[PDB]
Amino acid sequence: CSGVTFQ
Amino acid sequence: ELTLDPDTANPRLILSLDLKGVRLGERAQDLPNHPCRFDTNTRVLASCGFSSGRHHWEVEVGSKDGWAFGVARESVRRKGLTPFTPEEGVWALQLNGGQYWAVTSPERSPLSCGHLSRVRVALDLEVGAVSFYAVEDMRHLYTFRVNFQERVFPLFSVCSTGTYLRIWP
Repeated sequence: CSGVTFQ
Repeated sequence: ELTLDPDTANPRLILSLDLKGVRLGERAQDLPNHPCRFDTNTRVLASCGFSSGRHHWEVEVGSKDGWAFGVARESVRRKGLTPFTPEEGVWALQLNGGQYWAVTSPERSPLSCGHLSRVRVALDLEVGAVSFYAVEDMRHLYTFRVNFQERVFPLFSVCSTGTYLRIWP
């Protein structure tokens, strides 16, 4: 769960 | 000197008082939904865009995952969840999964550049390129060669807490 989808 | 443009910033981002730094906050600020504001992706642009010439700026980077920065074409989509890819008009380096990347597509390009502290960005709108250098020795990190067809803005994105980006002048 890095959040990179929202970069 | 470059500053971050608060009217473009995703409302979850927190900008420093001097408008040089950005990190991701834990709560969405109650901000007006301007058409230029990124409403889903964790992005902010500088207030200055460039249509011609050659330009430098420097970006201090956090040591941990969560950031990407570089340039975006002005027409970069602001609304809804969008891909973070050259096709969407973003040309960027990224720290994710403990690895530095040039954000090429469909697969990112892992960089064997060693630890980064501050990066110089060189934008050339005359020839059509954006290049990244690690400032300690100006070693080349990556160059995107692009026939830019509109204004280009410095781009910053921070998608998790625990890292930051800072314009350094």
